[PDB]
Formats: sequence, C-alpha cells, structure tokens
Amino acid sequence: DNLMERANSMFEPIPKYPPVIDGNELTQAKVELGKMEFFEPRLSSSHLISCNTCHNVGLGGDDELPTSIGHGWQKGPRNSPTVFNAVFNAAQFWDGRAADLAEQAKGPVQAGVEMSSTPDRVVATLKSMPEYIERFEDAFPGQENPVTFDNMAVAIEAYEATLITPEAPFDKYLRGDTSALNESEKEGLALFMDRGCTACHSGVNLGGQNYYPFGLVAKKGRFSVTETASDEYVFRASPLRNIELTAPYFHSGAVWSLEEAVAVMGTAQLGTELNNDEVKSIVAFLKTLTGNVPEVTYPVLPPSTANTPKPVDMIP
Ligand code: HEC
Ligand code: HEC
Repeated sequence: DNLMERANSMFEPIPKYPPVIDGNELTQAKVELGKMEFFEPRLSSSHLISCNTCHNVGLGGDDELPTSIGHGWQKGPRNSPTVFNAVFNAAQFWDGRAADLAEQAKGPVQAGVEMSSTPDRVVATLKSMPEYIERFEDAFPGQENPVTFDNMAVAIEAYEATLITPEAPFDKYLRGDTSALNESEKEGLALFMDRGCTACHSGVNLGGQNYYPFGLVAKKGRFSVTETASDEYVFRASPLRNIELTAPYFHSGAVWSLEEAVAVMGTAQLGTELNNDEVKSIVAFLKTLTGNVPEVTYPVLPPSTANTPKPVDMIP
C-alpha cells in the first residue's frame, strides 16, 4: 500500500525494548528498585505523594487534574504528561518561556527525576530502611556507598524507560498488517498526513520532538490554538500516542474531548484546516494509537524505622 508506505516514512512503531538513555543499561535489579521508588510515597515531605500519584500507570500514566506541585515547580498549575513512552521523546513537556529552554530543559526521563524534596532528605529516608540499602547494593554492585541521590535517579530512570506500550493497532499496520485498521481509520491516517499535522506530530510518538510558539487558549467553539505573543512562550508538540487514555488535554488540561482537541488544531494559519467529517476521521485514526499498557506488580515497600524522617503536617 502506498498509504502504508507513506505512513512508514513519517512514523515508526514502538519497539520491544527502549533506547538506552545516557548509557543507563537496564538490569532487573535497577528496574525493580526504580519501580519501588516510583510507588514510594515517603520521598515527599508529606509522605502522601509518589510518582504514581500524578502518573497513574493504571490510568493513562498521567493525572486527571492540573497541579501546581511536583518537580520543584513554583508557578501556576499545569497539566501532567504521561510517562508512557516518554523515553522516546527528545523534547520534554514545556509550559513556559522559550528563553528558559537552554539552561532548564532536559530529556523527559531526566526531567522526571527533578524533585521538590531535598537530596539529603531523600537519601536519609532511603538509608533508614535496611531493605532499600540491599536493593541499592543489588542495583549498583561494586559501589561502597550505593545509596545516593544520583543512583536513586538512575534506578528511577531505568524504570521509566520500561514504561512503553507496544502492539497498538497502528503499529501492527505499520508492520504490515493491512487489516489492522478499518477504512474509516485509514481515511483518518491519510488526512492526518495530507492536512499537515505531521509537520509537528510525527516519528515514533506522533509528536514530542520539538517546541512551538502555539498553544491552547480559552477564547471547538470555546477554545483554539494560537501563536503566543512575540513567540515568548512555547509548548512541546504533544506526542499523540495513547491519546485515548490521556485526557485531559493540552498544557492546561482544559479540554476533555478528543474530537475538540483535534478540531482546534485545524487552522488556516497552520495550514491544517479541517471540516467536521475529517475531524471525525482523524479522531478514529488517533484511537488506533493505544498500545499495551505494561503489566505492573505493585511493589511491597519496607516499613519505616525510627530513623525514617516522619511525615510533615498539613499547613498551607
Ligand atoms: C504531581 C504533583 C507530580 C509528581 C509527584 C511527579 N510528577 Fe512527573 N510531572 C508532573 C507534571 C505536572 C509534569 C509536567 C512538568 C514539569 O514539571 O516537568 C511532569 C512531568 C514528568 C515527565 C516528563 C514527560 C515528558 O515530557 O514526556 C516524566 C517522565 C515524569 N514527570 C516522571 C515522574 C517521576 C518518575 C516521578 C516520581 C520521581 C514524578 N514524575 C513525580 C507532575 C508530577
Ligand atoms: C505545529 C505548528 C503543530 C501542528 C501543524 C499541529 N499541532 Fe497538534 N499540537 C501542537 C502543540 C505545540 C500542541 C500542545 C499545545 C498546548 O497548548 O499544550 C499540540 C497538541 C495537540 C493535541 C492535544 C494532545 C494532548 O494533549 O495529548 C492534539 C489532539 C493535536 N495537537 C492534534 C493535532 C492534529 C490532528 C493536527 C492536524 C490537524 C495537529 N495537531 C497539528 C502543535 C501542532
């Protein structure tokens, strides 16, 4: 098929294994430790929050409500991106000044380990529990003092890399299964490519590789995507893979409807104008991007000890 051939020139299917990030070779011990930490709520000062709290791996890998905390964030509330397939994105979620990218931006996997809690607090918490020390020793053989903030970050990054979702219908199509998509979805695929959405949403995650001075604004009829004043603020073109599971949408999380998310992105300025039927065809296509959520065995964490820093009280 020429459609299949074109699709393969613009996109790629999720591979069986994730790409190695910054030389972080995955091992069973690192991944297991990273998983424990991903679900570990005692890294937060309140002891009520863990990565899974905002990136629920059972519900889209993201958060349902905009938030102002996490990753040492000090500004207004913003939507949370999904951890699913984040490892394939070169650009990270961005909701701010283009001028700040140079010094503050990093890969998704690395941005994920930016924390609000201080390094000393975290290390002390982890060292207070014998089992964590053993897990760090298992993950970092040969290191005399394995429990460090950097090693913690490396183990979490190892686990983040495993959160990929292969075998979506679209990936099967890319790989040759012409029947993986029905006619309605194939029409959506052709339109996605013919209307220029691929200028910003392409590659392995259909987005996630570049920043653009175009973002959602609250004026289908209630929202729109427009250029920011003086291109001062930029946003990362959203990776659309698994979009079916990641509502709400955009940097603000103001849109819950997938059809509307598609509609506001069809504009004359961007050269992506669409009529109502085409919007619906593209929606059909985007629904074929849902892959297999990885199976996760909930980790059994170790009990706190006398040396484990205690939860910090509620005082806003
Ligand atoms: C809610 C209070 C959060 C907690 C706890 C954690 N994360 Fe998060 N994360 C959150 C938001 C609102 C954002 C957009 C953020 C800016 O601050 O970066 C993110 C982003 C990420 C990413 C980037 C994904 C991408 O750009 O494709 C990753 C991979 C990520 N978060 C991972 C992660 C991990 C491993 C966490 C525990 C150490 C964690 N986050 C906590 C909100 C929240
Ligand atoms: C670059 C100039 C783009 C073109 C052309 C298209 N999109 Fe886009 N899209 C772009 C950005 C920078 C963003 C993030 C905006 C923000 O305010 O956060 C998006 C976002 C979307 C979404 C929401 C995805 C999500 O939140 O998970 C969808 C559904 C989407 N874009 C679809 C889409 C379609 C169908 C397009 C062709 C008509 C299209 N986009 C073009 C940037 C760009």
